[PDB]
Amino acid sequence: DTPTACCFSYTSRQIPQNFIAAYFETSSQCSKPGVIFLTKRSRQVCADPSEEWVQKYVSDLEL
Amino acid sequence: AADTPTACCFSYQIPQNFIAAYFETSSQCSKPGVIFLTKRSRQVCADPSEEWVQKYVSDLELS
Repeated sequence: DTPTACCFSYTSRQIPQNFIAAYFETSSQCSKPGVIFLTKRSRQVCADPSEEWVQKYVSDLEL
Repeated sequence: AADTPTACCFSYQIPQNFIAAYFETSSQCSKPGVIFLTKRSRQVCADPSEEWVQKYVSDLELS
């Protein structure tokens, strides 16, 4: 029964895409929808999943 | 690091010898929470309502 990550604030500047290593979407248990980007420096950053660059970034990570 | 994900607990006694540190979960969350980080660096959700939890935090803080 470990913790579960969630978001409450979203970054507001598009992050240069090349800094970004991976992503995951936050569990639906969270009071809000969330995308957590993991930078290539093991930093974790919340982003607004309803935002365009955010889903662009997510899509590329896969395709 | 800004706008990081915040950890919430959605599920909830540990031998006191595995305890290495504790963390209270953000008020933004939906359930109150204490997270104990064990020496094996594994994270465990616990009820701040249970008495051993509050006892542990005291043992930690007061030492």
